[PDB]
Amino acid sequence: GSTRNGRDSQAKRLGVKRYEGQVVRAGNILVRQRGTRFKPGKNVGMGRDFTLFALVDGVVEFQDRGRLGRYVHVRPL
Amino acid sequence: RLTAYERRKFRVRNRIKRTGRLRLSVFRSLKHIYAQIIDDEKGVTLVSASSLALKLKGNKTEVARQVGRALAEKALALGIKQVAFDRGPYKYHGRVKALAEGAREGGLEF
Amino acid sequence: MLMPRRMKYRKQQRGRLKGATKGGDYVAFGDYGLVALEPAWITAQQIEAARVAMVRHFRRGGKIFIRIFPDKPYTKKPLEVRMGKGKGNVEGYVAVVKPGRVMFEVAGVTEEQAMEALRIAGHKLPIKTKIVRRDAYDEAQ
Amino acid sequence: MEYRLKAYYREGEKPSALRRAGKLPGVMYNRHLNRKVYVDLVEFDKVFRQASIHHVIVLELPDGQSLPTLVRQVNLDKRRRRPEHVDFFVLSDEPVEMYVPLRFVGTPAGVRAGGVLQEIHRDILVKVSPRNIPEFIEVDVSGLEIGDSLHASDLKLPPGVELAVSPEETIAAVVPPEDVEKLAEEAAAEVAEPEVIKKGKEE
Amino acid sequence: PRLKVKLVKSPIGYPKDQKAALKALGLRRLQQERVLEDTPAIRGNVEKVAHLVRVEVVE
RNA sequence: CUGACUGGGGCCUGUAGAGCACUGAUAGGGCUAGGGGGCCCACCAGCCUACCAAACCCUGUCAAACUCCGAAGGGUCCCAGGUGGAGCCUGGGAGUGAGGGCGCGAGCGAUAACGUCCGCGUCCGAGCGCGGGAACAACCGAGACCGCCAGCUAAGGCCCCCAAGUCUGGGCUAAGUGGUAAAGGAUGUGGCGCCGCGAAGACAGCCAGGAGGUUGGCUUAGAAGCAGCCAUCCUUUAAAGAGUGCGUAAUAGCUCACUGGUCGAGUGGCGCCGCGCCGAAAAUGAUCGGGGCUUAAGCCCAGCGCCGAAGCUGCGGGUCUGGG
RNA sequence: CGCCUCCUAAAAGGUAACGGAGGCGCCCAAAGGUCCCCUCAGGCGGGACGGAAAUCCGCCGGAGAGCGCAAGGGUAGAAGG
RNA sequence: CGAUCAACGGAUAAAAGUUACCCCGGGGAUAACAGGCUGAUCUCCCCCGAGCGUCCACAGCGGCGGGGAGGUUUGGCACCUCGAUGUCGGCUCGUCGCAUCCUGGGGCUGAAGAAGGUCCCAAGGGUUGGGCUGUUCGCCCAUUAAAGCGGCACGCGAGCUG
RNA sequence: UCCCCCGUGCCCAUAGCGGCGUGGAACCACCCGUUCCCAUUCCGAACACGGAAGUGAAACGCGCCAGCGCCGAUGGUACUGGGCGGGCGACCGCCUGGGAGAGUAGGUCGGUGCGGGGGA
Ligand SMILES: [Mg+2]
Ligand SMILES: [Mg+2]
Ligand SMILES: [Mg+2]
Ligand SMILES: [Mg+2]
Ligand SMILES: [Mg+2]
Ligand SMILES: [Mg+2]
Ligand SMILES: [Mg+2]
Ligand SMILES: [Mg+2]
Ligand SMILES: [Mg+2]
Ligand SMILES: [Mg+2]
Ligand SMILES: [Mg+2]
Ligand SMILES: [Mg+2]
Ligand SMILES: [Mg+2]
Ligand SMILES: [Mg+2]
Ligand SMILES: [Mg+2]
Ligand SMILES: [Mg+2]
Ligand SMILES: [Mg+2]
Ligand SMILES: [Mg+2]
Ligand SMILES: [Mg+2]
Ligand SMILES: [Mg+2]
Ligand SMILES: [Mg+2]
Ligand SMILES: [Mg+2]
Ligand SMILES: [Mg+2]
Ligand SMILES: [Mg+2]
Ligand SMILES: [Mg+2]
Ligand SMILES: [Mg+2]
Ligand SMILES: [Mg+2]
Ligand SMILES: [Mg+2]
Ligand SMILES: [Mg+2]
Ligand SMILES: [Mg+2]
Ligand SMILES: [Mg+2]
Ligand SMILES: [Mg+2]
Ligand SMILES: [Mg+2]
Ligand SMILES: [Mg+2]
Ligand SMILES: [Mg+2]
Ligand SMILES: [Mg+2]
Ligand SMILES: [Mg+2]
Ligand SMILES: [Mg+2]
Ligand SMILES: [Mg+2]
Ligand SMILES: [Mg+2]
Ligand SMILES: [Mg+2]
Ligand SMILES: [Mg+2]
Ligand SMILES: [Mg+2]
Ligand SMILES: [Mg+2]
Ligand SMILES: [Mg+2]
Ligand SMILES: [Mg+2]
Ligand SMILES: [Mg+2]
Ligand SMILES: [Mg+2]
Ligand SMILES: [Mg+2]
Ligand SMILES: [Mg+2]
Ligand SMILES: [Mg+2]
Ligand SMILES: [Mg+2]
Ligand SMILES: [Mg+2]
Ligand SMILES: [Mg+2]
Ligand SMILES: [Mg+2]
Ligand SMILES: [Mg+2]
Ligand SMILES: [Mg+2]
Ligand SMILES: [Mg+2]
Ligand SMILES: [Mg+2]
Ligand SMILES: [Mg+2]
Ligand SMILES: [Mg+2]
Ligand SMILES: [Mg+2]
Ligand SMILES: [Mg+2]
Ligand SMILES: [Mg+2]
Ligand SMILES: [Mg+2]
Ligand SMILES: [Mg+2]
Ligand SMILES: [Mg+2]
Ligand SMILES: [Mg+2]
Ligand SMILES: [Mg+2]
Ligand SMILES: [Mg+2]
Ligand SMILES: [Mg+2]
Ligand SMILES: [Mg+2]
Ligand SMILES: [Mg+2]
Ligand SMILES: [Mg+2]
Ligand SMILES: [Mg+2]
Ligand SMILES: [Mg+2]
Ligand SMILES: [Mg+2]
Ligand SMILES: [Mg+2]
Ligand SMILES: [Mg+2]
Ligand SMILES: [Mg+2]
Ligand SMILES: [Mg+2]
Ligand SMILES: [Mg+2]
Ligand SMILES: [Mg+2]
Ligand SMILES: [Mg+2]
Ligand SMILES: [Mg+2]
Ligand SMILES: [Mg+2]
Ligand SMILES: [Mg+2]
Ligand SMILES: [Mg+2]
Ligand SMILES: [Mg+2]
Ligand SMILES: [Mg+2]
Ligand SMILES: [Mg+2]
Ligand SMILES: [Mg+2]
Ligand SMILES: [Mg+2]
Ligand SMILES: [Mg+2]
Ligand SMILES: [Mg+2]
Ligand SMILES: [Mg+2]
Ligand SMILES: [Mg+2]
Ligand SMILES: [Mg+2]
Ligand SMILES: [Mg+2]
Ligand SMILES: [Mg+2]
Ligand SMILES: [Mg+2]
Ligand SMILES: [Mg+2]
Ligand SMILES: [Mg+2]
Ligand SMILES: [Mg+2]
Ligand SMILES: [Mg+2]
Ligand SMILES: [Mg+2]
Ligand SMILES: [Mg+2]
Ligand SMILES: [Mg+2]
Ligand SMILES: [Mg+2]
Ligand SMILES: [Mg+2]
Ligand SMILES: [Mg+2]
Ligand SMILES: [Mg+2]
Ligand SMILES: [Mg+2]
Ligand SMILES: [Mg+2]
Ligand SMILES: [Mg+2]
Ligand SMILES: [Mg+2]
Ligand SMILES: [Mg+2]
Ligand SMILES: [Mg+2]
Ligand SMILES: [Mg+2]
Ligand SMILES: [Mg+2]
Ligand SMILES: [Mg+2]
Ligand SMILES: [Mg+2]
Ligand SMILES: [Mg+2]
Ligand SMILES: [Mg+2]
Ligand SMILES: [Mg+2]
Ligand SMILES: [Mg+2]
Ligand SMILES: [Mg+2]
Ligand SMILES: [Mg+2]
Ligand SMILES: [Mg+2]
Ligand SMILES: [Mg+2]
Ligand SMILES: [Mg+2]
Ligand SMILES: [Mg+2]
Ligand SMILES: [Mg+2]
Ligand SMILES: [Mg+2]
Ligand SMILES: [Mg+2]
Ligand SMILES: [Mg+2]
Ligand SMILES: [Mg+2]
Ligand SMILES: [Mg+2]
Ligand SMILES: [Mg+2]
Ligand SMILES: [Mg+2]
Ligand SMILES: [Mg+2]
Ligand SMILES: [Mg+2]
Ligand SMILES: [Mg+2]
Ligand SMILES: [Mg+2]
Ligand SMILES: [Mg+2]
Ligand SMILES: [Mg+2]
Ligand SMILES: [Mg+2]
Ligand SMILES: [Mg+2]
Ligand SMILES: [Mg+2]
Ligand SMILES: [Mg+2]
Ligand SMILES: [Mg+2]
Ligand SMILES: [Mg+2]
Ligand SMILES: [Mg+2]
Ligand SMILES: [Mg+2]
Ligand SMILES: [Mg+2]
Ligand SMILES: [Mg+2]
Ligand SMILES: [Mg+2]
Ligand SMILES: [Mg+2]
Ligand SMILES: [Mg+2]
Ligand SMILES: [Mg+2]
Ligand SMILES: [Mg+2]
Ligand SMILES: [Mg+2]
Ligand SMILES: [Mg+2]
Ligand SMILES: [Mg+2]
Ligand SMILES: [Mg+2]
Ligand SMILES: [Mg+2]
Ligand SMILES: [Mg+2]
Ligand SMILES: [Mg+2]
Ligand SMILES: [Mg+2]
Ligand SMILES: [Mg+2]
Ligand SMILES: [Mg+2]
Ligand SMILES: [Mg+2]
Ligand SMILES: [Mg+2]
Ligand SMILES: [Mg+2]
Ligand SMILES: [Mg+2]
Ligand SMILES: [Mg+2]
Ligand SMILES: [Mg+2]
Ligand SMILES: [Mg+2]
Ligand SMILES: [Mg+2]
Ligand SMILES: [Mg+2]
Ligand SMILES: [Mg+2]
Ligand SMILES: [Mg+2]
Ligand SMILES: [Mg+2]
Ligand SMILES: [Mg+2]
Ligand SMILES: [Mg+2]
Ligand SMILES: [Mg+2]
Ligand SMILES: [Mg+2]
Ligand SMILES: [Mg+2]
Ligand SMILES: [Mg+2]
Ligand SMILES: [Mg+2]
Ligand SMILES: [Mg+2]
Ligand SMILES: [Mg+2]
Ligand SMILES: [Mg+2]
Ligand SMILES: [Mg+2]
Repeated sequence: GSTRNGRDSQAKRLGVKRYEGQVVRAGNILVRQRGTRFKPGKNVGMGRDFTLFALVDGVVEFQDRGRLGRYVHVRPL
Repeated sequence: RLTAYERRKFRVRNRIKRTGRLRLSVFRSLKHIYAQIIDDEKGVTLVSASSLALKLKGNKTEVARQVGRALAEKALALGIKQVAFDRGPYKYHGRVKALAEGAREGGLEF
Repeated sequence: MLMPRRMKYRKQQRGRLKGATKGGDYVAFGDYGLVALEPAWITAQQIEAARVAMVRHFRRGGKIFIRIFPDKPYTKKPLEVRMGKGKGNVEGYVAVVKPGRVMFEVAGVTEEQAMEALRIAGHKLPIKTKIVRRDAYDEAQ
Repeated sequence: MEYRLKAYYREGEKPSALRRAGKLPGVMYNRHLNRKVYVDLVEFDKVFRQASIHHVIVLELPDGQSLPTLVRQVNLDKRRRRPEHVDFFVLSDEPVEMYVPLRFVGTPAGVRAGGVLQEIHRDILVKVSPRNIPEFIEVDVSGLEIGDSLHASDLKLPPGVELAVSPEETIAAVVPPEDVEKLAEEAAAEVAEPEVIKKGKEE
Repeated sequence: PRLKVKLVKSPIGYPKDQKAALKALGLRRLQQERVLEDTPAIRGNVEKVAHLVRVEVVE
């Protein structure tokens, strides 16, 4: 009697890090994710692991464009 | 269900819009060739030029070039210098290349 | 007797028996019905005993519709082992059944026959039951 | 026939209060109106058990109107098997989609041989003028053997009534009966243990 | 207008946020009364601990 | 003044529920490749199947590792209330790193454990201080600075033990049920509902009638209503199933079903609700805490009053903190 | 016994058990950068050898295919060819 | 650049066993006895009525299933006791339960009688001597109205045995 | 400022599939050619150039039709934050606030911004 199971991996702390209306500075990570659940919008970069981040100081805004996906924007201050 | 033409058009246009420049879009019909410089932030055309509108002549290529030149001139008159070339579904070649080269002689920055 | 031909997983976590049945609450095929009055895991063997008794009452004749299915695997640890060392072995299959469900229906048989078979069948099941007959309320669902 | 049922209007009365006092909450509507109503449950039930969704019910409203309606939907309390809400559909002069009773005239051959008529559809969906609602639709099942079957395509339709469901839709069947003789070949029938669908480098 | 709030049932055994609500209202002792401006933020904590409190509208 | 908590507003989410569009499961039917089997054949094609059955379709479902959907809530930021043994910053000193009960959500276990393992909350821990719960860390009430031969309440109580109602009005229960239990069983009792059948005289009783075909058959070895089923056909009838059981070795042998006379008003069957009855066997002496309780001192509904703590009030005092 | 993916996990993050299921300890000189071009699986119909399935033509077909390897997320307006 | 330092935050550059000859410090934080919680397993009692019983479901029986009771079994758990709760069996001495082995009372019987079976009431009393084995249990011999089953820390070692 | 067309966006199927009709003056397409720039793992199909005889057959645009697709109430219910009860349990109810999914009625054969070209 024993189990062939027993393992699991570390949690990765994924998800949105800054929600709409939140003030951010350039470089602030906005979204941590696997693949493109949110796409980079206006003033937003995407790192190699899909991480969304602010390109300029400003305020975050989200946008749902239907079949085009959801978007994170940073609107300048 | 899209076509190679619809995909190609998207694929190049998306990459251009990402840079945030004013977009110099070119349409090339069997007979004519048109051009509008568009602000995608506002979804607005700022300057136009066409063989159709300039009642231009014969050799399509030479004509292209002329509309290119025409475009630039009305353009700098409005303070526009920089812009990004939207070859749309068209290879950068032939009439389009000619359109581009003329807009360049005309001083448009790209 | 009834069991899945195949499954994505060998063992299921147990879950709960809260609420009235999700669906399956109106007569839908035959004339008379056996409805569950209280929740239970009904075992495959119990189901098969209800069925067999019903065909036994009919001798030849009637149609029995079984409307619940045992897809929940039931686990048990080997006798006398202590807690731990992983989940127990599947020993059988149950159908989760909540109050309101029509578990069985009969058709093609007299009224006194449908009543009796359903009663005897009831005695094979570990919950309280109600016999019902098809109404307009059934037909409007 | 065609049945009558006194109806009444409700505003903010709590549905639970209504039900505790014997009244069944409901709503009547069509493209023109939509009104919160209630009926006496014991009165509603008496009508409904004969009327069903098949026959016209006229609503005697307290304002004096008398509206012809079809019951469009009835919500049943799943624990208790009791109606908890009715939808009354207000007929107007357009043709309307609806369910009309089937009558299975005849005694099938398959049944004489010991079979069972599985009345798969006990009624049938149909576009029709309100001014044209048939009491039913006869269907001859006498030619049915175990295990033959009839479809909507085989339905011979009354004047001014058009099928509203695919003709390919089966409506009755004649199936083998339960038989004690089969029990042993069933009770000794060895069944294969369930396969588990492969995960990983397995598939 | 104002809210006269009276603590009438003990918070012992109730969740810490309900204990906090009494504090936001300034209620420390059973039977204590507090007269508070009737604004929406005050009213929200009063409603939070309604099963602990007696409310009466005043002036 | 930034805090817990709260109000408004935006954004994030995939649970409860539900659904079946995906992945899988799924009963039945339809349609229909593929086999099994039976006709007919090896000249290779046919035909029929109450056989197993793919894909598809319809009805009807199932899922922690399914989701076309999808809450309540939760998180976070902005504005605002919030002056609290709040918050934030730097530093000194720790202790703790065996928890536990309970409620809710899961897993494990056996829809076991005073079981186990997580989550949110609580209390005991440290409130084995106080009231209720017979007694009893964690259930209910409630956070004990000191004093009072004063007052009001909380949970729980108000027949005596034992403070306060043998209080008022409506109802049920007859089991000491109350004061430990299930499937299931039952002319318990009260109350609703639905069907039959009846003064074209029902039910009970006092009284008759129950009949031919016909000891019918797929039927064996007896099978004449009364041993399997794939039979319910009729005549005479005022009635009478080719039969509800008792009966035979098979009959024959009796009643019911069902019709006639006497009375003369109800009668038979289903279901639902409340409260009870059985099912109910364990070990030193019993018992609802006890005595005792029956239009209750039990249960349900609606009241008024009181009693009742270390909670709250009054009076006096102490100490610390804030304010004069 | 470390690491990855899913579930448990109670719709933020996190969250245990000798709870339920699988994977890693590599690889690729292109399987990397960029420019340009292209679009799948599958179903039906058609076509020598040729078949359920090789290659070809037609119509339907939004993504169920592909993406080196587990799983999940992602993705053809490409991350696929 | 050299790590299956993979016990993967990696004690040394370098390491296995045995102790019934054993020892100390601790722990009821943790097993074995007993108790406790639980009752899966165990024992007993019911519901259902397929079928058996020549005929006939229910004299005697009860497929497949279903509900419980008990707390004598084997376990699960790890709650008092590891600054000690002596642990099998026997002897002695009882005492209680009743699901009764006998004796008394009774219903049904597929009860002619006698003798049985089966259920119900009943715990007053009774319930033998021997061979084997440490045995409890069990088998066996010879009898009997009968040769009951359980609880009491698997009753009883400050009562004995060992 | 209205009507048609050509570009290019936004809303992200109420915009889609299918059936029917319609348009060539203008524009767009197909079209005519493959010398030339450019091009086919073969192919001037595509991409590309030079053209202007023809045709709106294909494509596209614009209309119409609800068979499919898509959207979708109101009512009621599930579930639930908070507050209460009950059950030995599996579980069950009440108050207050929130409130689905399925389904029913019904809706839909798009709406709109900017710039060009033409017409009134
Ligand atoms: Mg293993
Ligand atoms: Mg595991
Ligand atoms: Mg982690
Ligand atoms: Mg973890
Ligand atoms: Mg993880
Ligand atoms: Mg997120
Ligand atoms: Mg990058
Ligand atoms: Mg990358
Ligand atoms: Mg917005
Ligand atoms: Mg923006
Ligand atoms: Mg079970
Ligand atoms: Mg289990
Ligand atoms: Mg385990
Ligand atoms: Mg198990
Ligand atoms: Mg089982
Ligand atoms: Mg159910
Ligand atoms: Mg039962
Ligand atoms: Mg449905
Ligand atoms: Mg309190
Ligand atoms: Mg307090
Ligand atoms: Mg409390
Ligand atoms: Mg709270
Ligand atoms: Mg106080
Ligand atoms: Mg402030
Ligand atoms: Mg803040
Ligand atoms: Mg704050
Ligand atoms: Mg807030
Ligand atoms: Mg669920
Ligand atoms: Mg599905
Ligand atoms: Mg469907
Ligand atoms: Mg479920
Ligand atoms: Mg899940
Ligand atoms: Mg789910
Ligand atoms: Mg919030
Ligand atoms: Mg918020
Ligand atoms: Mg503030
Ligand atoms: Mg301060
Ligand atoms: Mg403090
Ligand atoms: Mg503090
Ligand atoms: Mg110090
Ligand atoms: Mg320390
Ligand atoms: Mg410590
Ligand atoms: Mg430690
Ligand atoms: Mg610890
Ligand atoms: Mg511990
Ligand atoms: Mg704790
Ligand atoms: Mg803990
Ligand atoms: Mg306790
Ligand atoms: Mg807990
Ligand atoms: Mg509760
Ligand atoms: Mg729990
Ligand atoms: Mg869990
Ligand atoms: Mg579990
Ligand atoms: Mg159990
Ligand atoms: Mg515990
Ligand atoms: Mg527990
Ligand atoms: Mg538990
Ligand atoms: Mg706790
Ligand atoms: Mg301690
Ligand atoms: Mg306390
Ligand atoms: Mg405390
Ligand atoms: Mg103390
Ligand atoms: Mg106490
Ligand atoms: Mg006490
Ligand atoms: Mg007391
Ligand atoms: Mg205490
Ligand atoms: Mg104090
Ligand atoms: Mg008083
Ligand atoms: Mg009180
Ligand atoms: Mg008392
Ligand atoms: Mg007194
Ligand atoms: Mg009195
Ligand atoms: Mg009694
Ligand atoms: Mg009593
Ligand atoms: Mg008693
Ligand atoms: Mg009764
Ligand atoms: Mg009763
Ligand atoms: Mg009893
Ligand atoms: Mg009274
Ligand atoms: Mg007092
Ligand atoms: Mg006092
Ligand atoms: Mg005090
Ligand atoms: Mg004072
Ligand atoms: Mg003081
Ligand atoms: Mg102080
Ligand atoms: Mg590692
Ligand atoms: Mg998680
Ligand atoms: Mg999760
Ligand atoms: Mg999470
Ligand atoms: Mg959560
Ligand atoms: Mg974090
Ligand atoms: Mg392990
Ligand atoms: Mg492994
Ligand atoms: Mg290459
Ligand atoms: Mg690549
Ligand atoms: Mg390359
Ligand atoms: Mg293909
Ligand atoms: Mg082919
Ligand atoms: Mg061939
Ligand atoms: Mg081929
Ligand atoms: Mg894929
Ligand atoms: Mg692999
Ligand atoms: Mg080394
Ligand atoms: Mg280590
Ligand atoms: Mg090491
Ligand atoms: Mg680590
Ligand atoms: Mg070393
Ligand atoms: Mg070394
Ligand atoms: Mg070593
Ligand atoms: Mg070593
Ligand atoms: Mg050694
Ligand atoms: Mg030795
Ligand atoms: Mg030795
Ligand atoms: Mg020695
Ligand atoms: Mg020695
Ligand atoms: Mg020696
Ligand atoms: Mg020694
Ligand atoms: Mg020692
Ligand atoms: Mg212990
Ligand atoms: Mg430990
Ligand atoms: Mg132990
Ligand atoms: Mg021990
Ligand atoms: Mg023990
Ligand atoms: Mg002890
Ligand atoms: Mg038990
Ligand atoms: Mg028990
Ligand atoms: Mg019993
Ligand atoms: Mg027999
Ligand atoms: Mg007999
Ligand atoms: Mg029999
Ligand atoms: Mg019996
Ligand atoms: Mg049995
Ligand atoms: Mg059981
Ligand atoms: Mg048992
Ligand atoms: Mg014991
Ligand atoms: Mg017990
Ligand atoms: Mg044990
Ligand atoms: Mg034990
Ligand atoms: Mg222990
Ligand atoms: Mg423990
Ligand atoms: Mg010890
Ligand atoms: Mg001692
Ligand atoms: Mg000692
Ligand atoms: Mg001792
Ligand atoms: Mg004894
Ligand atoms: Mg007895
Ligand atoms: Mg006797
Ligand atoms: Mg005798
Ligand atoms: Mg004899
Ligand atoms: Mg006897
Ligand atoms: Mg005795
Ligand atoms: Mg005695
Ligand atoms: Mg005795
Ligand atoms: Mg001897
Ligand atoms: Mg001896
Ligand atoms: Mg012996
Ligand atoms: Mg032995
Ligand atoms: Mg004798
Ligand atoms: Mg003896
Ligand atoms: Mg002993
Ligand atoms: Mg024991
Ligand atoms: Mg003994
Ligand atoms: Mg002893
Ligand atoms: Mg001794
Ligand atoms: Mg001894
Ligand atoms: Mg002793
Ligand atoms: Mg001693
Ligand atoms: Mg002694
Ligand atoms: Mg002693
Ligand atoms: Mg002695
Ligand atoms: Mg010795
Ligand atoms: Mg356009
Ligand atoms: Mg437009
Ligand atoms: Mg715009
Ligand atoms: Mg035309
Ligand atoms: Mg067209
Ligand atoms: Mg033209
Ligand atoms: Mg023309
Ligand atoms: Mg050439
Ligand atoms: Mg040339
Ligand atoms: Mg060409
Ligand atoms: Mg030409
Ligand atoms: Mg055309
Ligand atoms: Mg085109
Ligand atoms: Mg809907
Ligand atoms: Mg609604
Ligand atoms: Mg509610
Ligand atoms: Mg709640
Ligand atoms: Mg509400
Ligand atoms: Mg919902
Ligand atoms: Mg809806
Ligand atoms: Mg229309
Ligand atoms: Mg449309
Ligand atoms: Mg315009």
